[PDB]
Amino acid sequence: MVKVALAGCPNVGKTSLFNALTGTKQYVANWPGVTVEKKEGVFTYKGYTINLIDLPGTYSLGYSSIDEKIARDYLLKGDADLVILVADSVNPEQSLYLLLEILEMEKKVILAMTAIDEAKKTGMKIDRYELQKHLGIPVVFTSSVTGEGLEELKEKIVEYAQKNTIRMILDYGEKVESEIKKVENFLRDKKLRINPRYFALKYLSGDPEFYSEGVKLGLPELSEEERIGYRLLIAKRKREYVENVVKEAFAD
Ligand SMILES: Nc1nc2c(ncn2[C@@H]2O[C@H](COP(=O)(O)OP(=O)(O)NP(=O)(O)O)[C@@H](O)[C@H]2O)c(=O)[nH]1
Ligand SMILES: [Mg+2]
Ligand SMILES: [Mg+2]
Repeated sequence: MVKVALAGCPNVGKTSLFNALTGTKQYVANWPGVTVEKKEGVFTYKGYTINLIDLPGTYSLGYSSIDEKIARDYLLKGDADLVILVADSVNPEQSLYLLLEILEMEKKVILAMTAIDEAKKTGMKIDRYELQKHLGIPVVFTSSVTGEGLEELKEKIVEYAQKNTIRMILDYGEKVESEIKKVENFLRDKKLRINPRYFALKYLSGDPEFYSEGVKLGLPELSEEERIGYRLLIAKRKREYVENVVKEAFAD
């Protein structure tokens, strides 16, 4: 039995892909403690039973808005074996930005470049090899309209699910990397439920959850100015990496 979460920005085609895979074998309930819909389904492939969770659309994984809280809580605290980042092939920048945040969690991720049927009609050339090179994860082109890639995606899910390990290591510059190392050193004995680098990034960025959990673990307070400053530098470096991936992997 394989549990997979579909993550992605608003309106990139998560549910269409979900439907294409599960058909009528799905149901809707609520996430615990709130009224927001949880959508879940199952399909069988080569005898495997693959359980699918269709997450709320999210541009980022902060901890202020209910969609982001739910998505992130599931990604960090749930029982998904792997994650499919559903990306809009025509307008991929926001998707790839979100992807970088998830890769930093050190989870197994497959990139599904969906609506490939619409993308190919622009004349654009998407180089799957260059995406794999720069993102370090399996990439599959999919269409919920034509069915392109759906079987390849199923194959990649089971192929990836069998591995005993997944690193997206983005250099944030001397200052941030220095502070990350300090945080990592300080937390060295603590029992964390996520890798210390991700923890450090969120604590430095003043994330409502990680900043508060960090302070509880003994980490010093940071000024509002500092937290805002780290948050912006981290976001900027992610944007720059996305720009570079798009330049290397996309052509007119
Ligand atoms: N051409 C094409 N259109 C697609 C494809 N997948 C989704 N769409 C279209 O994209 C729109 C958004 O699809 P949807 O599955 O609802 O996206 P979502 O990511 O689940 N949205 P949300 O974040 O609100 O939950 C719909 O109009 C859908 O028909 C695809 O593979 N090809
Ligand atoms: Mg929508
Ligand atoms: Mg949806």
